[PDB]
Amino acid sequence: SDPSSINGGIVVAMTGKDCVAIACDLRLGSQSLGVSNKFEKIFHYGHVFLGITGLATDVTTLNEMFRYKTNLYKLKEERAIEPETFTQLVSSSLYERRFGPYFVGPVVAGINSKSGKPFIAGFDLIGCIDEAKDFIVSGTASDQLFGMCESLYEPNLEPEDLFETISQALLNAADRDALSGWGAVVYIIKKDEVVKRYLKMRQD
Amino acid sequence: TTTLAFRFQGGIIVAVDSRATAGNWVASQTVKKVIEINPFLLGTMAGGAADCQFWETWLGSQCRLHELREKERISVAAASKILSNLVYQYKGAGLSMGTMICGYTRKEGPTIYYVDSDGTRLKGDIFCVGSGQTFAYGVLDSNYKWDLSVEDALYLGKRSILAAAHRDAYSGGSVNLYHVTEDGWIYHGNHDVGELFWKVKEEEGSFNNVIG
Amino acid sequence: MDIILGIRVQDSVILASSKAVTRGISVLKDSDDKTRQLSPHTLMSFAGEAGDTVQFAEYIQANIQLYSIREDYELSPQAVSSFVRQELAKSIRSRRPYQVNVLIGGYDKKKNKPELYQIDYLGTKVELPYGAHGYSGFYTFSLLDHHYRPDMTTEEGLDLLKLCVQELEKRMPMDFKGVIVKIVDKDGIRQVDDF
Amino acid sequence: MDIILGIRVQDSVILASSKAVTRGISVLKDSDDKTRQLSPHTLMSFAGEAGDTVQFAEYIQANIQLYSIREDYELSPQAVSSFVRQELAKSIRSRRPYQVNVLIGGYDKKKNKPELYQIDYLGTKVELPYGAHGYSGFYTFSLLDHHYRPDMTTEEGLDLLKLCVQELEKRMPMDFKGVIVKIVDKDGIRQVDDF
Amino acid sequence: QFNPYGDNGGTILGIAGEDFAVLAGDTRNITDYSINSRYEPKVFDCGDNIVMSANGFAADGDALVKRFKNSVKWYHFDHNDKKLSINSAARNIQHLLYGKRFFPYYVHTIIAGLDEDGKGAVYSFDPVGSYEREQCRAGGAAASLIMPFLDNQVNFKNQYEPGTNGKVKKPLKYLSVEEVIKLVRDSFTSATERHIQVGDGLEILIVTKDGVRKEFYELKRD
Amino acid sequence: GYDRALSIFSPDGHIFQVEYALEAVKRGTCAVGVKGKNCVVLGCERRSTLKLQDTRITPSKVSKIDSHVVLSFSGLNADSRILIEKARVEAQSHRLTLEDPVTVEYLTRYVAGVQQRYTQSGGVR
Amino acid sequence: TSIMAVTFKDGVILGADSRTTTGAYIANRVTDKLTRVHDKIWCCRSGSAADTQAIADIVQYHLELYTSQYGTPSTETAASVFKELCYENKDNLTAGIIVAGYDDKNKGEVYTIPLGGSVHKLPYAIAGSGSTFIYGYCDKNFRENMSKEETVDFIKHSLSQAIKWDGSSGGVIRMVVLTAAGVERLIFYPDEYEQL
Amino acid sequence: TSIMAVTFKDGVILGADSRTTTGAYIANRVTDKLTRVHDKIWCCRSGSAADTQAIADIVQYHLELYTSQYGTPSTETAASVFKELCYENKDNLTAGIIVAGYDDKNKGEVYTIPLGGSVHKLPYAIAGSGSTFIYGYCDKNFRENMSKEETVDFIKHSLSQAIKWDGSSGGVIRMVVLTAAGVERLIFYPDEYEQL
Amino acid sequence: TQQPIVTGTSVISMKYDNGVIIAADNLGSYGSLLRFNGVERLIPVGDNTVVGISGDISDMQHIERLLKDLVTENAYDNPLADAEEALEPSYIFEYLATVMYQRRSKMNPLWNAIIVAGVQSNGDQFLRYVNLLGVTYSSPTLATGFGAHMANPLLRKVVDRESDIPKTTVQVAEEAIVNAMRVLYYRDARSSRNFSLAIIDKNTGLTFKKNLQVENMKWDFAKDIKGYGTQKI
Amino acid sequence: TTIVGVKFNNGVVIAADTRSTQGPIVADKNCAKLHRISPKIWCAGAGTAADTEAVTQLIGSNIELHSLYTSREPRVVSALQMLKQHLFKYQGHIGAYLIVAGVDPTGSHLFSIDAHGSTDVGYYLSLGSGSLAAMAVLESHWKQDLTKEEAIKLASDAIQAGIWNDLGSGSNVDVCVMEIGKDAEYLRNYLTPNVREEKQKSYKFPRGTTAVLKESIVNICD
Ligand SMILES: [Mg+2]
Ligand SMILES: [Mg+2]
Ligand SMILES: [Mg+2]
Ligand SMILES: [Mg+2]
Repeated sequence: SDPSSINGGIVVAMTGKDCVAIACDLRLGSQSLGVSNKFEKIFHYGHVFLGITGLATDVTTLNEMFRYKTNLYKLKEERAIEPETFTQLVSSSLYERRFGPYFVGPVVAGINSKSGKPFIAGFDLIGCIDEAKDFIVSGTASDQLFGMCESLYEPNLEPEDLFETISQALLNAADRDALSGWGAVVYIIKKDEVVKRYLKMRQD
Repeated sequence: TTTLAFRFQGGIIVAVDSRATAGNWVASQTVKKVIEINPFLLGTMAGGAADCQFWETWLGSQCRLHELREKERISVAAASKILSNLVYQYKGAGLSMGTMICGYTRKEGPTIYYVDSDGTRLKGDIFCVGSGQTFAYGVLDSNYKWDLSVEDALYLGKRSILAAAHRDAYSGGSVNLYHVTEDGWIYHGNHDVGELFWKVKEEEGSFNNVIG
Repeated sequence: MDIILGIRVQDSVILASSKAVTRGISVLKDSDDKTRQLSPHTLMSFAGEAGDTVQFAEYIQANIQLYSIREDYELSPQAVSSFVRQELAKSIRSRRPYQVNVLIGGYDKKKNKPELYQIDYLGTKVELPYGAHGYSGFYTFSLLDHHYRPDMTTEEGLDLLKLCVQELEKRMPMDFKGVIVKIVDKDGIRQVDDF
Repeated sequence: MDIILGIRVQDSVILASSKAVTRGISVLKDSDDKTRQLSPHTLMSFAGEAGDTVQFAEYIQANIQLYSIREDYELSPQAVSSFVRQELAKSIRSRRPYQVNVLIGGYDKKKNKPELYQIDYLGTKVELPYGAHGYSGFYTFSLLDHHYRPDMTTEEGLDLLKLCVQELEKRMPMDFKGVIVKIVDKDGIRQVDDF
Repeated sequence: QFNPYGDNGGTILGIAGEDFAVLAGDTRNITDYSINSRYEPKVFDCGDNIVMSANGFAADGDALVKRFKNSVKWYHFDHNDKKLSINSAARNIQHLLYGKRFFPYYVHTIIAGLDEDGKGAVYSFDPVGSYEREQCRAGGAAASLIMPFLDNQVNFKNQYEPGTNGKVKKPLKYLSVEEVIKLVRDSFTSATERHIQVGDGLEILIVTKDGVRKEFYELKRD
Repeated sequence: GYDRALSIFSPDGHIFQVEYALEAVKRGTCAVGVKGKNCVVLGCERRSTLKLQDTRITPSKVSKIDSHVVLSFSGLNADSRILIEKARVEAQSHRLTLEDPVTVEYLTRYVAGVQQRYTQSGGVR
Repeated sequence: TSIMAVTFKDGVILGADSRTTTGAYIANRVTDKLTRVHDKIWCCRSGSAADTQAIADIVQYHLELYTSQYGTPSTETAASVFKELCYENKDNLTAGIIVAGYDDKNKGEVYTIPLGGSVHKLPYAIAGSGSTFIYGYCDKNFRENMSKEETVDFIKHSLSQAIKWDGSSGGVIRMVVLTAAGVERLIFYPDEYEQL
Repeated sequence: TSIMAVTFKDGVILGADSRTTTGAYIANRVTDKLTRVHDKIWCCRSGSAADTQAIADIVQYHLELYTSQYGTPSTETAASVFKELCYENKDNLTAGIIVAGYDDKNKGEVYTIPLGGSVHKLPYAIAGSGSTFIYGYCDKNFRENMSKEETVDFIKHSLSQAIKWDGSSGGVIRMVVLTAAGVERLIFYPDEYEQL
Repeated sequence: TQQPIVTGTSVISMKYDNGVIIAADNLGSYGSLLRFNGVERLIPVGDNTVVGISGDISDMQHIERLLKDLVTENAYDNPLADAEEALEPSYIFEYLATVMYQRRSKMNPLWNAIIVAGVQSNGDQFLRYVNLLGVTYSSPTLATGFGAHMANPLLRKVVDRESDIPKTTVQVAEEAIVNAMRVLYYRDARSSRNFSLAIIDKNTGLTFKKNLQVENMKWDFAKDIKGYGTQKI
Repeated sequence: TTIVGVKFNNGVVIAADTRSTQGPIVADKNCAKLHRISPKIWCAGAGTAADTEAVTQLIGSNIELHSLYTSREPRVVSALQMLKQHLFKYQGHIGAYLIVAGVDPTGSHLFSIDAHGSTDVGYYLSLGSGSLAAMAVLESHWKQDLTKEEAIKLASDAIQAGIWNDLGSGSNVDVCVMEIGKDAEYLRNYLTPNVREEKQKSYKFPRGTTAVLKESIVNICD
């Protein structure tokens, strides 16, 4: 009965040369019992990508909530929300539930369409923004992801190389966690093309 | 853990997984959960790794002392009862063990005993033990017949561990197979779930829940 | 309460739900129907806390029926499942949450496809080829992982379901007094009387 | 463990004991014999804490068998029951007490009479026409209060026992996988194979 | 109430090659948020080409190493100076640990050396004596950070041969001592970045048929 | 506790207390064992200087250790009861742990071990 | 905390140590526990730093609004406002406050308000953890109608002893003199008071 | 309890109140907390009545057996025996004892033994619940090499204040004078000491 | 299982080029009551070792007696008791460390943190820590309690690693220790102004300084601090 | 966290480390603990990260509105009053421990605020888990009449004490100088004494190493 480790799951984001990558596993379980191997944890609102780990009901709820809020943003602003602005919206929304929080570990990833700059950010369950040049990690295998990223990562990787690095970071981290894995998805994001790849990984 | 053992026309199949965990941390994927006591006796391990490992290798020493003193291999019944009586002495102290003592003797034939740390000792044809036992039962019970061939029985034991390895978060790694005959136990290999799952999925057509 | 199962095949969704209602050391009833028809092509089964289960089920039923009358239209299984999820997601942070787990089996008439949704009391929704709530899953999931194929007929699905009930009747500690089986397809909802 | 019953009729004592051994959410065995023959005309059934039950039963068995060999004589059912009671009465104030409840069915060859003793883990002994341990008594005692007569035959006792098992199979929450039935009379102990 | 256990932090790591084995560990010792020592070694040469570390609660760690060292001494006294093989050491350590099953040594134990065929050997123990031989093991505070990296770079897990459609795995091969030390150093600098109880210094003990050699490297002191 | 070493070696290498125990056996009533093709028969002498005996209740010379093994003896009658009791207890203990009655060789080996122990323990004859 | 307030011939003097702690760590060694709620009505604070500050701030606001409407408030009135806050919020407060002021009609006055929120008008008051150690000394040495110099010495010697024995107390001895002449702040350092 | 022992020119004097309680009920108002463990080695008892009595009885036995073999024991030796009992049985004791004796070589000596069973040799010692209130007073008023009359007055005034503030203390003030001249018992009643 | 009653606070120490310095104040606290002021918490063993002890004082006095007995026992049948077979700092430590860990293992600890400072027979500096848990460690600077949090950072600025030790004189080292003692008096609520300091040098031997006082303190700035925010007078 | 504040001749300087932790794990190696309330009033914050940020933003927002309303430059005592009353109201549940400093028409100021709402005044202050290491340095080297460059040196030295000695603190030193009559100068990463050394190896994988099941283009346009 620890809300952040009932369902399991992980998300990781990385920056490369004029690109960003965000990846997640596919598992949804109930403690020991694996239930679903199709549960994707990455969503997008326009060109801004959001990954969410933690309690699955809150993952779903927050996706629906940020779709709601970004849709109204676009109608009033007459433009797509940028990663920096969306990051602030996520932080505000989470801190609004300061003393009754969503049990989540969200991760923002995307490229600012005006400046062309790659942007990633992480949050704790109550809104503290954790910005990074290199990588953000989240989920039940966050220790493992920290270890994988901190050793495997190097700056200014090309999209095809960045794919290999982030995939190997996720896969090997997931395999040391009982609650993570059961499939994986990687998003490679360039200024105006996004490629989504499903990874072959061990299914235990 | 997941472990299992059953009896059929052609002896005993014994299969286990190979994962060790500390909470949600996957500690090992290569643990030996079958212990070879003698050429005719096997022991399976589930629960506390040290508890099982320590006391089952101790059991092996007691079995060796029996055959030195009695000039005859120990019965599966007497071997299992040494272990059960030992853990019963420690009852309440916090030992955690779910074990199966499998073997063949002339007087008994193929025999399986379930022995656990609260002192339960049961003779039976089929048992599944560990956190993934239910998943193994689901597949094993729904495909079990006494008249299975040695080839089919080996696969079913392997397939039942795979089933549990896939669904139980605390099971996995690889499958270790054993076949026990009138001539003793025979090892039938280590089978990594990493390759075995996809091979079974493709050839069998099962595991449609998984993204192919 | 206790055992609720669901299997989605080629052309239908089949729900099996245990008939026992046990309180203390007494089985009070052995013919309990743990299901409500939300709309002509949508059925919901439920298990969980006593009182909460039926109260929630009938509350959802009333809301979907109200919608049906207002718009002269049947909500899609996906739409109904999302409404149900949100109600449970609200509930989990209430003063007293609904402790109810549900399966929703529906036939989408616009898509001509069967759909099965598993939703727990927290509001955790997943679409599945086969689903279970409680301890049942610990036996049935692995069994279905082996024997299930996505192109099965309703008859094949029923045989696959018989295999699940047999396993549960062999290895489960409690006597759940068999199951009521219902099929959801293009022609609506019907009950299998001889199971 | 769980269900152990006993009925003393005109010429015999009949013991019925459930066959299930359940641990967690798994029925590990459905053919378990929860009984030990203490002497040719004395049978003891047992239920309670895992491990403790068989350990106690076999310990008593060894002691009675030792007595039999020493004196070349069979202890009376009354004498055996008193020995068993004292062992449990000792046990209850030990560092770790035996959590085992027993029924002892015996035929006294000197008296030519069947005898049934009910002894709980505290060492509470009573001689009874019919006995039960655990939740079973809550259904069977009232049933037997109505249908039992002191002059019944072994066949009548078996039908009376069928009535008990049927009631338990209807109203008990758990699946106890039927019973093994044994008869103790002037000719010793035998097992009914078709129940 | 008196709590007989403490946590002294730090992390350790053992890798085995074809004809060598390394056992590394950081030299930082901590309690709570304070540093007790920047250089307190916890990897030891125990004789007979066996190196050992018992990481976790240092008082238990030191007690165990002390007892095992003494066990090696008496093994010689009782069995005509016979060399204690790594497999025999492992089994002996299990009994040392399990002997305190109901009041455990609060440590993750790793030993390294060469087996009786001259090949590199690493054995790892849980706090109550469950043991297993492996090519690879990290222990202690940052084990969860380092171990997955070792799975990937030592055992080539999740790495397939390019262009083979994820059908042919990257083949297993022994690493050179130069390659192994690179992985150790990168493992510990990565751990030092993200774990507060890891830093100050890194001491590696390398075991070949010629004996036990040491190497020291500075780690970040923050 | 009484500690005296009563069974000790003499200059010629004999243990006189053991050898004198054999003289007690030589004084005892004759006992014979003969085994056939499908049976063993134990025969025992009973001295007839004792008339007015009650043979219903007088200890029999052949004792059942278990339902399948018997023990007869020659020598001190009181001593034999101690050996028979220990044997009978071991018989039940064996059935309890091994789940099989003793072999005749095992039961004999146990009884002989008890006898040996009383030849190099302090304070006992 | 060791705090006290003492009436004398010309008015009243307040005294305090300067130690604020969290366990055995001294978070502030130069604290000012003598607080102005009005020109010539001050208080000594003990207990929770946060609670006593919040109370003193509210009281100062109340007396400022009182003065705007009804002119200078009496010391009794100031003590009543402190009491009202301490009594009605007794479940959520850890505040031991001594109120001291100078009227021209009433001269020097001291009111002590313990944990419960009761009020006690006294010739002098001692409070805080360190007060326990000087009950004997203060009772033996206090006289009514002392001079300014005598009262300063009485407080200095008293708080010196309170500081010596109480680990929670220490630093400097601050004092505030309230007379017709005005308001005087005094400070005394360890090197003076320790060797008394 | 409020207890104390004070060394002076001619030897040492012990002092105590006479109150024994169970909660707020005074079970005995005329208790004798000054206990002989040897002719000229006495102790003041505080804490559990049962514990301190049992300890004093054992010590008196030990010193009687010591005297039989080795002659008169030193005050230090008596304190060591008290310590040994208090230290080794610290988990099961609530005893605060002050040991005081007169040698001809060493003159007056005072040893205090708090809860843990540590030993502290001092010029004077105060202990018991009432001691807290006179730390200030006693530190300010104690001088070394006082006369008998001065030391009696010091203890009388000190315990008077301890009694005044501590509810657990009261009744009469008992004192025992230990000098070369012998052993003198003094008693002082409320009507004298209350109005000091 | 215990609870400490009369307690001593920080013990601080460091290595310098020729030996070691160790210091501890003279206070025996009784909870928040600063009860005893003449307590010596540094105990010399021979002329080459000083043992500094914090924590429970009854247990400290027990350890004193143990060390005193160790000196007596070592002299027995030992013609070289004041020469080659004199007690080394390393022997004294290992003995205490053994006792401390044995007592924690019997769930009845000596409630102390102990620092053994001395010079070995070969001239080497010895400085090692042991506590109620039996935890041992060594460092160029060692401190217990608040000293660990406040003294160590100051002493590490002088000797930050092994190579800094030869570069540090006894004058510089003592100055750092004395400053650290002042800082502890500012900030530790169970510290006293009076303390003892010991120097064990490989040339000049054991120098034991009693009745030292914290001095050159800054308090004047306190006069300028009024109120807690907005108050002006 | 370690955070400090030091007053000098003609103003005040505050500094902080840049480590953010979640248990023993370093979550953020370069986080900004110096917060702008108004142009010339800045806050250093320790405690719960989201709390220090949120409470600093809210009061900063209200201070801006107040400044616009009153046509006056905001005062440090106003930010102090607003922060303390907000924190007191929440009875410590908002875990913000703040050092508030700045210059205004009244002069230069330095305060600290506890999570429960109590406030301090001083010439030098430190808060956070590394405050004892920092305060040790401040108590050793502080004096009356510090210059600007002396105060920066003292402040950053006090932060360094925390970086090296407190496991809760690490990485870099941020500084903000608020001088009377001048613009406040925020010095982000004023010191960076914890740069990661070169890695021993590049872990760039051969392209094709990762096994892939599916590919698809994601539509981000309308
Ligand atoms: Mg698995
Ligand atoms: Mg640090
Ligand atoms: Mg007591
Ligand atoms: Mg009184």
